[PDB]
Amino acid sequence: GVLTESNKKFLPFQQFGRDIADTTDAVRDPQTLEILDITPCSFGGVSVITPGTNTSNQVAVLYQGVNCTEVPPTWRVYSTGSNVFQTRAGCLIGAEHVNNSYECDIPIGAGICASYQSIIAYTMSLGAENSVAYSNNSIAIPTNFTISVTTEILPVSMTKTSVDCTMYICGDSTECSNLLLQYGSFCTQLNRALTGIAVEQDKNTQEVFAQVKQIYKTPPIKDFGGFNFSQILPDPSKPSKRSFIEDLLFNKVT
Amino acid sequence: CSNLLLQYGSFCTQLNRALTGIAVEQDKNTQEVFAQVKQIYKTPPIKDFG
Amino acid sequence: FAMQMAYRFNGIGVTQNVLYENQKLIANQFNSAIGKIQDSLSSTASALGKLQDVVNQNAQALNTLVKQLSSNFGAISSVLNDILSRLDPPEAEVQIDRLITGRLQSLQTYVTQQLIRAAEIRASANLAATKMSECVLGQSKRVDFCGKGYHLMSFPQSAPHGVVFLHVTYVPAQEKNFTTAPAICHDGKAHFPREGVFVSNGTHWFVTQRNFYEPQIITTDNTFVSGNCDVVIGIVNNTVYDPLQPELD
Amino acid sequence: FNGLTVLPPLLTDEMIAQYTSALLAGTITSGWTFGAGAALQIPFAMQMAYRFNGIGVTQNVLYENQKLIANQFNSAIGKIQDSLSSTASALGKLQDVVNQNAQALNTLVKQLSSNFGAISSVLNDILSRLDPPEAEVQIDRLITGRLQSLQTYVTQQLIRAAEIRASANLAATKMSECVLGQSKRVDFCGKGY
Amino acid sequence: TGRLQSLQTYVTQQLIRAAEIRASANLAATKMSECVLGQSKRVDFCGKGYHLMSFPQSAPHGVVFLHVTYVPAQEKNFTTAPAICHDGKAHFPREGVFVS
Ligand SMILES: *[C@@H]1O[C@H](CO)[C@@H](O[C@@H]2O[C@H](CO)[C@@H](O)[C@H](O)[C@H]2NC(C)=O)[C@H](O)[C@H]1NC(C)=O
Ligand SMILES: *[C@@H]1O[C@H](CO)[C@@H](O[C@@H]2O[C@H](CO)[C@@H](O)[C@H](O)[C@H]2NC(C)=O)[C@H](O)[C@H]1NC(C)=O
Ligand SMILES: *[C@@H]1O[C@H](CO)[C@@H](O[C@@H]2O[C@H](CO)[C@@H](O)[C@H](O)[C@H]2NC(C)=O)[C@H](O)[C@H]1NC(C)=O
Ligand SMILES: *[C@@H]1O[C@H](CO)[C@@H](O[C@@H]2O[C@H](CO)[C@@H](O)[C@H](O)[C@H]2NC(C)=O)[C@H](O)[C@H]1NC(C)=O
Ligand SMILES: *[C@@H]1O[C@H](CO)[C@@H](O[C@@H]2O[C@H](CO)[C@@H](O)[C@H](O)[C@H]2NC(C)=O)[C@H](O)[C@H]1NC(C)=O
Ligand SMILES: *[C@@H]1O[C@H](CO)[C@@H](O)[C@H](O)[C@H]1NC(C)=O
Ligand SMILES: *[C@@H]1O[C@H](CO)[C@@H](O)[C@H](O)[C@H]1NC(C)=O
Ligand SMILES: *[C@@H]1O[C@H](CO)[C@@H](O)[C@H](O)[C@H]1NC(C)=O
Ligand SMILES: *[C@@H]1O[C@H](CO)[C@@H](O)[C@H](O)[C@H]1NC(C)=O
Ligand SMILES: *[C@@H]1O[C@H](CO)[C@@H](O)[C@H](O)[C@H]1NC(C)=O
Repeated sequence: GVLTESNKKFLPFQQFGRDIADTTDAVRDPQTLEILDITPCSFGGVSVITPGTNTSNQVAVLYQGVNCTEVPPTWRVYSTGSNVFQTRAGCLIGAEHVNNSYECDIPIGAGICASYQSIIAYTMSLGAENSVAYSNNSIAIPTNFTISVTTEILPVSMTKTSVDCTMYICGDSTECSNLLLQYGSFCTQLNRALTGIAVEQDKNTQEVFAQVKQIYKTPPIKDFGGFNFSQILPDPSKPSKRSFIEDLLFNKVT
Repeated sequence: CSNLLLQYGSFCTQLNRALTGIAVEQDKNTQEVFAQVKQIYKTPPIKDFG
Repeated sequence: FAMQMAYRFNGIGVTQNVLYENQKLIANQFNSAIGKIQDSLSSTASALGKLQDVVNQNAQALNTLVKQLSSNFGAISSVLNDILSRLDPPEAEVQIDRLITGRLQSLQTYVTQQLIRAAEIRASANLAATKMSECVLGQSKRVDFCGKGYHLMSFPQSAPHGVVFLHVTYVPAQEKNFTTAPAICHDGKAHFPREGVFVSNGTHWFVTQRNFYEPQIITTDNTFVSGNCDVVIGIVNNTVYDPLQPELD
Repeated sequence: FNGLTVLPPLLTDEMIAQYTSALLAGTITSGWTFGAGAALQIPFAMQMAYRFNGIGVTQNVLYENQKLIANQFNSAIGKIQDSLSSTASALGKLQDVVNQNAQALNTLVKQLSSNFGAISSVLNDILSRLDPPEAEVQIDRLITGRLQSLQTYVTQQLIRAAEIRASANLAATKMSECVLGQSKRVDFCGKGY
Repeated sequence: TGRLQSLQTYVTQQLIRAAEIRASANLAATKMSECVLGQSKRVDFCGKGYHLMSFPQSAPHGVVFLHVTYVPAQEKNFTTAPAICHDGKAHFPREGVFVS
């Protein structure tokens, strides 16, 4: 640790001190008989803020909870005089601080976040500011309209996987199986839980989709007042009878 | 201690991954709850609300 | 389908007249929106990230479970066949026990994390079922539940491990500023709009529906009268024309 | 602490206050119109008349009784201040999360002071007092105990985070429906109409 | 160590199950509030059909809701028009539909 001149006073009979869970926070030297306090030297995690290997190979390194004053796995270019920015989430090296502020891509913390223009760091922007013209005898009324179509994606189920407890641990060994038998019924509980998850997976799909009493079929002559549902409706040409949008969705996810 | 700990496989990779997932989830929760405005509206200087 | 859309327009608070007098424009806007959705799905990637994250997490967990099978756990080797091949059972049992303990611990961790993930997926599936019931099988007044705007109708689409909802909404546009008053005074009586709001274009006063600008002359038919002029704050003076008198003449 | 770090939140409290201010200014000056699209201004009395129409009472009643309604609203919001300032334990739900997290972290710290069957709980003491061949026996017990404690902590944190996410989803739905509009769901937005 | 591991497994499983039970209880409370103390427009939230009213009944560890709904029956075929013309003007129903 790092020693410092302690301020707290000891009664003439103690030798050291602690606060919680045997964490020795103080000690007196056996020769000068001076009360010193002990605190650990700084440590923390390291993060990389690359914008992707594709585009550029430039990176920014963040040391979390470390003061900029003291810093020096060598990282030669990052401890010799490069531009260093100190934030509330740590110290940032390799990203210049811009006085502007706007919507960003990569969060850092404490309202500071970074993006690739070089790499810059700046305060997050919540949004644009407008002052609505409020008055006690004024109203705004629409004179037109627009129709918007938006997409919402919701996962309903995952793959049904089953793991054999006995064969995973032992794998065709009679001695291993005999030794494992002494452990009780852990394997039975694990298999039961996995099968329960597997059944819940089918129950989820049944709850989500099976909500029609009958299989309704669209008429051949499609005259819906001008509204065109060709892409949404199933395509008989495709063997799977999926629509255009469904085909695109299935192609994207693999 | 670390050399002996290496014999236990990648347990702590899982531990750190779970904790980082929780940490990201907290920010997602806050952002979903509060950030629901396109623009930062401001009240007029004159307060005459009836 | 046009009559259904008129019913939905009534549902969101807009008179069904507007649909019939703007049917072609509405159809064109819907077709263009569908085309834009198709283009965005075809070109833009990572849109289906929520579906991909679940698959990635499950694959990573399973890969970790498989790779944890190659750990010594303090034993001489991670292969049971090697231990049994070169050791007598009395000392081989000690080596096998450590491997058994390690593998059991790893499998238990896997099962617990899978249970947590399954609970999350079940919650998501329940939300999807509720959205299917309330946004597709009907029209919902819940704000932002079935898209941003005034909900009209939704279309479900199947996904590899999920469901995709296309929410059609009515969004007002091209607003204009007017002068408004709460009530109109005629013959010492306070007149209120039956369904709408009084507006002025500078010199005259009209009645419009609240979501679309359709000015109309203030009459007894589209207003109701209650009380004198003194109580209401913000009254203005105007005439309320009654259709009965011209026909009576 | 020993490897225990706390990550600051991405959104500082000033930004969250700004978001709430934007929400509140928008709902005062526009009603529910800013939720659907662009913010359309409306006199606050007319918005109240619209909401009375929404709950089933004609807008006549608001205008005939505007001063009384304003006084009642002001008195109620003043009583809110009085109750918050004077009475305590109103925020027990928020305090429970902090207490639970602090207690879990404290027990995680205190599990570092247990022998777990070894000769000591101090690893440096074991190293200094004992030769390498025998030190591994104690170190393995220490590793087993500390791994088990850490795994228990992580599992409990995941289970708690699930509940916090459920609460956050409910809060987001209430912000969307109670604040950006007028809801007809019974007891979803307070008690009454 | 064996018995303590078994106990830890039991406690973790109980916590996971209690989370699901709490979710079900929250759903039941919401259903009571929105269907016994009121009438809900949400589709398929309280029964199948057009909801009228609900009645709660106690169960040993749960609740039973009796949902009363309105179901149309005996439909008939007709002919419609979006509007009707008279004296060179377009007429639309106030709250109904034109049939022939
Ligand atoms: C309402 O908006 C629509 C488009 O959002 C307007 O239609 C456009 O009008 C311009 C001007 O005549 C044309 O150049 C475009 O081709 C039209 N687009 C479409 C899709 O028809 C419409 O005129 C607006 N109505 C009012 C009353 O402002
Ligand atoms: C509904 O939209 C589809 C897709 O835009 C239309 O099909 C297109 O029609 C044009 C002209 O006949 C062709 O050039 C395209 O190749 C067609 N695309 C596809 C994917 O088939 C369809 O005509 C529209 N419906 C109506 C009634 O016009
Ligand atoms: C009608 O309303 C519009 C708002 O859409 C007014 O335009 C803004 O009015 C505010 C009043 O505080 C000004 O601060 C803005 O600068 C105005 N915007 C622009 C672009 O000038 C408009 O003045 C109003 N007009 C009338 C006659 O009421
Ligand atoms: C406000 O609206 C009224 C009624 O629409 C306008 O008065 C009429 O304007 C038309 C022009 O479109 C003239 O032909 C009529 O002679 C006007 N008087 C009537 C119908 O009695 C008035 O000009 C509008 N004021 C504005 C736009 O500032
Ligand atoms: C609407 O018209 C009535 C009567 O036509 C106005 O009532 C007069 O208000 C003035 C205000 O000083 C009084 O001096 C008169 O005695 C009232 N009666 C008459 C018969 O003139 C009323 O003020 C008008 N509304 C507004 C907003 O001016
Ligand atoms: C140890 O001796 C030094 C000088 O030899 C003296 O300055 C110091 O006070 C002594 N400390 C104790 C604890 O005797
Ligand atoms: C990836 O590389 C392609 C070209 O190789 C480029 O067009 C694209 O912008 C890159 N994307 C990122 C995120 O770097
Ligand atoms: C870093 O140390 C200096 C020297 O005392 C101090 O002034 C500064 O506030 C410290 N930085 C932080 C973030 O506390
Ligand atoms: C509206 O505010 C103006 C001040 O700008 C005031 O003169 C007028 O009396 C007010 N009218 C109402 C109805 O509050
Ligand atoms: C309406 O007419 C169609 C075609 O004539 C027929 O298929 C359908 O069953 C009829 N509906 C009823 C309710 O009779």
